[PDB]
Amino acid sequence: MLLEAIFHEAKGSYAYPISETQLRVRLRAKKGDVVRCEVLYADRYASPEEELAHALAGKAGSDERFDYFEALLECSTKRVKYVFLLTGPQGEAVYFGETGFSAERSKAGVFQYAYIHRSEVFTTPEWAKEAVIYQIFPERFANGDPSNDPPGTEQWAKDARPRHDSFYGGDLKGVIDRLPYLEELGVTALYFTPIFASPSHHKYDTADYLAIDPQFGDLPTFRRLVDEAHRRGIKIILDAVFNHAGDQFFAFRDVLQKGEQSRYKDWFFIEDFPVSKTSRTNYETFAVQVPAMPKLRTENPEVKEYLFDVARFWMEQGIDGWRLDVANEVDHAFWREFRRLVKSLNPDALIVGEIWHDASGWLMGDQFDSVMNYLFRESVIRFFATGEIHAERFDAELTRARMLYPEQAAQGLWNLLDSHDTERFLTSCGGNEAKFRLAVLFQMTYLGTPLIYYGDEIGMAGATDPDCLRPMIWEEKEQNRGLFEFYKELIRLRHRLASLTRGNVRSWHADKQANLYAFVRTVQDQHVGVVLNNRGEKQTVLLQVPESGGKTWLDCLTGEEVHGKQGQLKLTLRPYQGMILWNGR
Amino acid sequence: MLLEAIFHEAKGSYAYPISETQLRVRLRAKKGDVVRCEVLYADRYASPEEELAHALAGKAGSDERFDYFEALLECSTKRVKYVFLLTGPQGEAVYFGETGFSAERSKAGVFQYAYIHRSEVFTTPEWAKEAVIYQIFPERFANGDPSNDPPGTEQWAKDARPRHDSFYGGDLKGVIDRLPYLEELGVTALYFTPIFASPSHHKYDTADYLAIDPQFGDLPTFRRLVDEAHRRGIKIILDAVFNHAGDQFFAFRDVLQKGEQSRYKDWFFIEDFPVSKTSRTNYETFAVQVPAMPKLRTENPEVKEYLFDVARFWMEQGIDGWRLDVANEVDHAFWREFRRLVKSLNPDALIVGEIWHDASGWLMGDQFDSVMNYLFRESVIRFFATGEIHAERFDAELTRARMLYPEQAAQGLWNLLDSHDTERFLTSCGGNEAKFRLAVLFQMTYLGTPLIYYGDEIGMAGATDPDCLRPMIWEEKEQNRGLFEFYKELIRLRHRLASLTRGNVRSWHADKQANLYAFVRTVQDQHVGVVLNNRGEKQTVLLQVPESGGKTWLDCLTGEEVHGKQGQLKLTLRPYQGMILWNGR
Ligand SMILES: [Ca+2]
Ligand SMILES: [Ca+2]
Repeated sequence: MLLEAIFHEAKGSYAYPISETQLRVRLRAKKGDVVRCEVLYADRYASPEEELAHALAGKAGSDERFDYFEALLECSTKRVKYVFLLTGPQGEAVYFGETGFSAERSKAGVFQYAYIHRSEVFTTPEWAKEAVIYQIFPERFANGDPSNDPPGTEQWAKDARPRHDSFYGGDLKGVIDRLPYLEELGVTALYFTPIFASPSHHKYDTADYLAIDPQFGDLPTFRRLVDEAHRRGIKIILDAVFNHAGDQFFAFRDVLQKGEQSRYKDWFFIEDFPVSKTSRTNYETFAVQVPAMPKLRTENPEVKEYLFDVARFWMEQGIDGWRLDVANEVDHAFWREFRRLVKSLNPDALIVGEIWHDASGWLMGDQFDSVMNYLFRESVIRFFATGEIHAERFDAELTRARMLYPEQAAQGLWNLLDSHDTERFLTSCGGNEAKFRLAVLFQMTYLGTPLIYYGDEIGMAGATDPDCLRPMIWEEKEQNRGLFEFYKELIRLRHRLASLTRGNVRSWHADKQANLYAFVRTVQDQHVGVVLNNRGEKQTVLLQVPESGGKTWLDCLTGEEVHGKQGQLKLTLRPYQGMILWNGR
Repeated sequence: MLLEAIFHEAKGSYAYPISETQLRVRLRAKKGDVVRCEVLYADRYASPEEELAHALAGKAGSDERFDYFEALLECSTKRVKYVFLLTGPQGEAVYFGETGFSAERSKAGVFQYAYIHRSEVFTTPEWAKEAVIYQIFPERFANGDPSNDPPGTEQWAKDARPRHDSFYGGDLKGVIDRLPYLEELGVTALYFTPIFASPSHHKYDTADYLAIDPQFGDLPTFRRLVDEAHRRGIKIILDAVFNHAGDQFFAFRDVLQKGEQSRYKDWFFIEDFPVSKTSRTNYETFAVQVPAMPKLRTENPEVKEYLFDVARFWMEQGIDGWRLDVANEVDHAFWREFRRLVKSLNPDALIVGEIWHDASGWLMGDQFDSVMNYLFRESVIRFFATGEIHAERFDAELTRARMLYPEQAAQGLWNLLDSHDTERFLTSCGGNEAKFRLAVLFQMTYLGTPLIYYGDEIGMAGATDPDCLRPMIWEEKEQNRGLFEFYKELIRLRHRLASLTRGNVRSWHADKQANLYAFVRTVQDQHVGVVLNNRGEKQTVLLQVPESGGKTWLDCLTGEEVHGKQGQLKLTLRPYQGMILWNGR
């Protein structure tokens, strides 16, 4: 075995508590090097001669190059020291501890998790653990009030092909009028892109953090929406841009006018004075040279307090959470204090960040609850849409991503297929609904929070921005009601099957040849096996099913009953068919 | 190469800034598996066409199983994305990025360090970067005030052999009287074990955090000590026990008296009332079943605030830092807020924790400045004292430890040889002064902060506690003045050679056969090579010395001038001799 490829650390994603007296521990090793992983542990102050407790670390998964083992240590003292005992293919017994590797336990030393503080157990909102989020781009969802429509508002038709500066009149009143549609779909939360006052079409350059943009509505209307949504079992999540403000931001306008004498000059990153000019910027902004988006100095206590007051104000309106853009460019102290503030005002308020790279630094439990799962989207696009990867690669990509963060974060990552900045997933599938449906079936049964992009549920298509921002199809005749019913059915199932929302994930089958992938979601005694035949061909597969997990299953989508024979389960799937097998527990 | 053994993460000790625009990056690989490591990077928003910057990652060291490469990325935008270009012995190359490994750069993906905030740049006190700390166990240092002696105090003699319940009358007045001695020695800070009021002899069970224990002195005397030490260029560091209090602590006595009616019941961890029992106790304590040491609930805002007021009180008396006991059992938020408070009152105040295992979670820059370097002591014990490890092993242990944390932490770790809880180093060396001196020579020239245990400088000896707690030897005729002058000279040298306090460290030579180890400290153009002949026999060795680093050196200990011939340096060292060669730069 390659000892240099074995990894563990007593913190982060490899050692973390799931409760005050339970510590989850993970170990990584070159694929195939470790056949058995056991943990020997005890209280940190325990006598040397004392018998050590034992915990077997089952193989939680495997990616392209590594195997992952996971164990749970029961630590009534809330203090624990531990060493790993690894057995290789040849029965070699290797101990692994903080000191290193050795054939002798005492020489391997022990990893230590000094203390488990209840305040350090990663905790996320309970409602968020079984949610189905719906992303609404206000300008294009529903025009409920034509009196606030901006000049140039185009016709709201299905054949409408939006331009970069098009206007259709979508607003908050429109969302309220369409709540019965959303309730029928079964969504439990609405995620809105920026709706705060801004002079641009995208509103990522905030002019007033304390006002709804006039073209969308006013405060009285927002309140109505919050209340009407809540009485429908639908929460509201607002997108906040705290990394930078717009050039119309009161503080920035003051600096543009007074400059050196501006009381807010230190709220931004200004190189020289005058603070700006036409086509030229001497201050730090979002990305590169974006004058309309001056970066906010969140490290400045005054800036931090101002934004915290902004958060306070909107939460007072009854919102249920925040989605943060460019979160990775705001400091960690700001995020740690933001969480403290938000959770104190409402422990059920969700905090989601947008970070396009490993976000472990923000997912330890003291900052965000979760982030956008862009890895999930990439894997699903390549497997279901473009066919760039096969079932085994798909399996490896999902597993690797799953092991990135502590389970509390992974369980609530927002699993999106597309967004306001990408082409529609149906379009990624080249219009193939069969492929589209299999990806949705997977989305609704996989680990994480499903996120639906407005219109996808009724068959809307489109290229990336701005063609992905086409007017929502409200004409039932123009809607793909068959797909709508498909979404509805999957959502109902996810809510009834505890394992789909709170279960763990384990790969069941992965065949690169047949391109068939299966996994099992498990919660307590309940097992739900999802079988995906991602191939334009009717195929048969023989899955392993030990009697311990059951001998009979029910396909929740067809009502077909299947039985196992001698630890094997024979299944026949039609082109791109997906099965959701419930073990009756 | 073995890709599974290659590691890097864009955080912690593998990716961290040293300035607002400079990111240090480190990568490990199986030793000898990678010959060249290059970093290709650019601003995270750079166009896919712009050329990438190049950074060559030199080999910063290697331990038992790994090679460590280190590079510095110049990031003027404070945002960076980067990929590694690795080359093996036989010229094969591969890109390593967040996505993974690939022969194609694009497929390897890219690691990203989202943003570098100035407030997140690990910063430690400038004075502590070149300090020499002296550990004083007050009860046994100097009895300057006989009038405050505890009942039953024993005579102060060299042949005295301390018992667990002994008393010699050491106090703060004594320390003041002996400041001339400490100034002569050249120490720049004094570290005191607990001195707060407590009924026990060890004082780890605090009765009053706001008062000096009557047997040691009082506030006026402590203020005098602080002022007299400062005018002699000596700082004062106090030991704080915030994890638990003593049973005499006012809050705990209130609980013992009022029980469930006590307003401080939640300041502790109790299971039921009343609180007590024989050999038994119904409340969480330090270690196991230690009645006099009830754990404090630092997570409780009242407890945290009370402890913060304690810190404010002593810093108001002028102290220069804190040494924290059982710091790993106090929560992280407490330490982050503690650092904020402490640094706001005195930016130069030092925070040192005592953690007997990987302390990376506390050494990111938002909590502690440093910790006790027990690894340094273990390595020095086994190499210089017991002879259990040879020169190559010694080298590996030092290197592995060095790569554990960011450089700002490593540069300030407290490198001790012994303490009030261990046998004296002289005794570990079986009374051999030659071995002892070579260890001190190493201590005084290695990376980290030298920590002297009281009396070691004058040749005191003894078994572990309480034999390591003998009364300080003051009678000059009974002190080892030769050793004293040796310490003094090494200390002067450390202050005159910038590379010994602010330089990096690189292994120069390691001969397991001759048991000879050499390393070089470097700062700017200055090079200081230390050669240790850790064997009881005169030996000759040929060290490699490229003309670039110089061809002439001076042994700062003897004044001997050495010359290199054709990139080689021939040296003949006497038994247990150590040389400190300065390149004259
Ligand atoms: Ca409208
Ligand atoms: Ca005394």
